[PDB]
Amino acid sequence: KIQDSLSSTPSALGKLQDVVNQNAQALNTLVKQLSSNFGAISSVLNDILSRLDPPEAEVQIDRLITGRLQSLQTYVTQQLIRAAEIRASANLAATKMSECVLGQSKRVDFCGKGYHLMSFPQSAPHGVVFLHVTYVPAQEKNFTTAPAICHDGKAHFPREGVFVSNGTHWFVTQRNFYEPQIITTDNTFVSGNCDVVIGIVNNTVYDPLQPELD
Amino acid sequence: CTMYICGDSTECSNLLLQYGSFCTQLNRALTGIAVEQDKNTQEVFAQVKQIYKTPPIKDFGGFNFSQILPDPSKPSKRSPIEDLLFNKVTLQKFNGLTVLPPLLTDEMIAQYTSALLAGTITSGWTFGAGPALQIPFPMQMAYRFNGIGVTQNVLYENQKLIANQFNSAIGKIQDSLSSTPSALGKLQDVVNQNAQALNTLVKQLSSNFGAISSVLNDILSRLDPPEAEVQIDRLITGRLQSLQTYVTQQLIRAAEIRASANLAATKMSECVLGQSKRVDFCGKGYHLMSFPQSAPHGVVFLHVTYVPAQEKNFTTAP
Amino acid sequence: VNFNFNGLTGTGVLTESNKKFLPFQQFGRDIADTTDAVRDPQTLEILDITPCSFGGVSVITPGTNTSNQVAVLYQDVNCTEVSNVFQTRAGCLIGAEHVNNSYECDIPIGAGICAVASQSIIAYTMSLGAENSVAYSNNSIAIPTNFTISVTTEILPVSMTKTSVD
Ligand SMILES: *[C@@H]1O[C@H](CO)[C@@H](O[C@@H]2O[C@H](CO)[C@@H](O)[C@H](O)[C@H]2NC(C)=O)[C@H](O)[C@H]1NC(C)=O
Ligand SMILES: *[C@@H]1O[C@H](CO)[C@@H](O[C@@H]2O[C@H](CO)[C@@H](O)[C@H](O)[C@H]2NC(C)=O)[C@H](O)[C@H]1NC(C)=O
Ligand SMILES: *[C@@H]1O[C@H](CO)[C@@H](O)[C@H](O)[C@H]1NC(C)=O
Ligand SMILES: *[C@@H]1O[C@H](CO)[C@@H](O)[C@H](O)[C@H]1NC(C)=O
Ligand SMILES: *[C@@H]1O[C@H](CO)[C@@H](O)[C@H](O)[C@H]1NC(C)=O
Ligand SMILES: *[C@@H]1O[C@H](CO)[C@@H](O)[C@H](O)[C@H]1NC(C)=O
Ligand SMILES: *[C@@H]1O[C@H](CO)[C@@H](O)[C@H](O)[C@H]1NC(C)=O
Ligand SMILES: *[C@@H]1O[C@H](CO)[C@@H](O)[C@H](O)[C@H]1NC(C)=O
Repeated sequence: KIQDSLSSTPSALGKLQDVVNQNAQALNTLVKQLSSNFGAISSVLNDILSRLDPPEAEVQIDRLITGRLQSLQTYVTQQLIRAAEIRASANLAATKMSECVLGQSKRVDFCGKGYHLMSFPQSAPHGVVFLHVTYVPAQEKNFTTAPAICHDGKAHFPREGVFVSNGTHWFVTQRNFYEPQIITTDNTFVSGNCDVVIGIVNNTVYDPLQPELD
Repeated sequence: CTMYICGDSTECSNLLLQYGSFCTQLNRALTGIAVEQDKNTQEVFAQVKQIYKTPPIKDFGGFNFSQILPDPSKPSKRSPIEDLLFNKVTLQKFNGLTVLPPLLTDEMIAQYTSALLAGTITSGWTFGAGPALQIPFPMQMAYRFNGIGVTQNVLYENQKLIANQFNSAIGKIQDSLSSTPSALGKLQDVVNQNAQALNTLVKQLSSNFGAISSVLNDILSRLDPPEAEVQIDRLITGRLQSLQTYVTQQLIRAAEIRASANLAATKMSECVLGQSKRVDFCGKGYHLMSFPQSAPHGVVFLHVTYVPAQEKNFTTAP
Repeated sequence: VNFNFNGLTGTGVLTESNKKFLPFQQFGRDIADTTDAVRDPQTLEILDITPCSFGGVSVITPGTNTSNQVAVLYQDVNCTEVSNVFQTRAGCLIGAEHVNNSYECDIPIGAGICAVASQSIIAYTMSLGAENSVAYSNNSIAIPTNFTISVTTEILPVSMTKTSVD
């Protein structure tokens, strides 16, 4: 789908076309400034040297020098700022490459929408394109929950996952994918008692030793 | 560029025209900054594809958010803290210089922060990764506790104490912001710097730059064109140099604001939308959760963190 | 009007004022060293000078590959002085029809309003996304039952053409 998406959605490469366009526009205006007089009798420096004597040609040339030197300084300053912006983007790209392609990132939305799984680098003219493969949870289901389970007066909390009910039966499941498991002593742990937690339901917790000794 | 440097003078306009593209490149630079400012606001606040809304019943396990959620009784649906921030920072356009409105109005930005806060309250970080999955808020905070190496039973056994501490800290935040000045200096300084830059740019119009008089109309009205033209060209050059200085300073300041906006968007994504394991990235302590609040030309994050308290020495062995 | 008061010349709108000039002062200036008001001679009254309205003109266009219809935005003038005309807080946009129902923003105008659809250019308040509420309770959790794996593309520039000027 990525190929069709980029082949059919224009502006998808806008972040690189805009940098190319900005540099072309800055260079085009820099060239176009040669047509300006800045007060000189003519924008063509060679024709003034070919028609004016040095003692007076020098004033016209000095005016042309001042105008072109300040135009060049403006171009250079804008290029220095644009270079700093591109450098910041390149540093971000290198950080993304290291922490998305070379590893796996736990910092949310740094490597695309979703829970980051892995990434793919691709080169592009004057840039890089990252293909981020992410895990996105889909169709959710409602379940009734409780933060802890009272068994014989003792309060049980899940070691991983949450307690959920389908209305009639209680199960333990990991938060990021519905997978109901029976509540046992090996997926739950004990801390305190039920009379302290304000959210508790009374259920039974199965101890594999019960069936192993019987 | 044309109205600022020269104004309503055709005799002067003809001299301004001999400098080529300077006015179009300064308008290009200023439009570039204006567009990136809306990009900054969009990237920092518009991180949610949908507008989430909090339930009408605030049964959040004892956690009191009335100080960060919008107040339906107010004329602009602002939270108490956000209303205080808009009332704490305090913020000229007649010489051809105008200021464009932002694309996102304060009401719309407030609505985005309300959506982010309602999402974080009702679904934790799940609304950032994909669809918003409701979870009871005490269970959400218990998982956030589990994320920093404290077993979730610590929250449930201490739920009342935790709720009271959270409510007290949130209450303290308004008193601190209302009682300790300079707290909003990071935004007052940017507002002041922009106002100072515009005031200086306008004040430069009173300067002579070597001309006999700073007002173009009296020199044009009293001196003959063959000699007044030189004084006009000198004043145009000085005023154009002033405008170029203003534009360059704005380009650098815009780069600074862009870096800050990128940091703010990163903090919003990795503190508000999720939970950060990055030390001291989301405030001092072990990060639990964050709350965005809008402010004039900025964002304020309320970082809720877990800080170890009284400690005891024990003898150990590996 | 183009005024000339005791040698101070300029262009602007002269209006009545409530600024109490002292008997010895003839014109007053605002911050930034510019004239805010002046005292007329012959009648000794205080006139405020507000520059007559001006502002940039912006063109809203879908593109020459779609239609040659355009809309014109007058940013900081009112248009009740020199086919539909809609006043917005960014200025008055002429040629775009104002539609009450919101959509995703396409061409940004300002102050929350964006603006081609249904064979014409329209102007509207931008939507922030679909409105929904989460079924929050104190004992209900939504848990997904099926992953989907998605691939997203993020494009970042790294370098620019290495130009050099002698
Ligand atoms: C300047 O001279 C004019 C004309 O003499 C004055 O205008 C007159 O003022 C008197 C007193 O208020 C009125 O009764 C007349 O009707 C006015 N005439 C006109 C044609 O307006 C004016 O007041 C003088 N201004 C001064 C002395 O400051
Ligand atoms: C999880 O979602 C996938 C698709 O995202 C489901 O796979 C589809 O299953 C139906 C019926 O079995 C087929 O008609 C489709 O062609 C399948 N699509 C794909 C892309 O394989 C899958 O069945 C879902 N599983 C659950 C438990 O909901
Ligand atoms: C959970 O129940 C609420 C009850 O109002 C409902 O709106 C919501 O759609 C349910 N969740 C799912 C995933 O169907
Ligand atoms: C809940 O799941 C258990 C285990 O499959 C099943 O026996 C029970 O009937 C289910 N109840 C409902 C209401 O789905
Ligand atoms: C859940 O909320 C309802 C609302 O009244 C309340 O009656 C019930 O006791 C609550 N349950 C828990 C476990 O907090
Ligand atoms: C759970 O059991 C205890 C005694 O075994 C009882 O006092 C308590 O009320 C029960 N829980 C509920 C919700 O009724
Ligand atoms: C939260 O605290 C405020 C005062 O700070 C109080 O007015 C409000 O009723 C409290 N909300 C709840 C649900 O207790
Ligand atoms: C602009 O037009 C609106 C509506 O006609 C009016 O309320 C407002 O006063 C006008 N502003 C100016 C400066 O004329």
